[PDB]
Amino acid sequence: PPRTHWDMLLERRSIEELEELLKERLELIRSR
Amino acid sequence: NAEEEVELAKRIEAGLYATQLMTELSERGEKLPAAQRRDMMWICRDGDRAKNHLLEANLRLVVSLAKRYTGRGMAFLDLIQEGNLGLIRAVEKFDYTKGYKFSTYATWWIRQAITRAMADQA
Repeated sequence: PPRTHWDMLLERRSIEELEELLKERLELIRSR
Repeated sequence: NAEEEVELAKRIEAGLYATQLMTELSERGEKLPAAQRRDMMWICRDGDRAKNHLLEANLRLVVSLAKRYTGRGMAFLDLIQEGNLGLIRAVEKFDYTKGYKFSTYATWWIRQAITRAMADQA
């Protein structure tokens, strides 16, 4: 089974980094 | 542009993560409040849009590389097809934090897919 796109992301980016990124995006949405 | 490149890649990662978060939340019977779910859903869809856009902005690069390999047994459209598989492989593996352009990064993956496709048909 080939690695999915998520599998690849998980190799290079911590979940804490991903949370920070998601927050920065949620922010641009709500502004506004 | 190199700048718009990074913005697209961030949107992709955020979208992937938003997707995973909702998937794993489902696996534990928990649901997000409707307001969160709506934003997560938007981020997920925005990520897929960013992926399509990054792909689209680099299809011409696939074509320029494929033209190097015409007239050697493989039809032009077949070169482009294989080149495109190289391109999405680069998209999924690309790391925007390193500092180099995506197009620079994709070049090797695109040539590789084309090269291996030509060797394996023969």
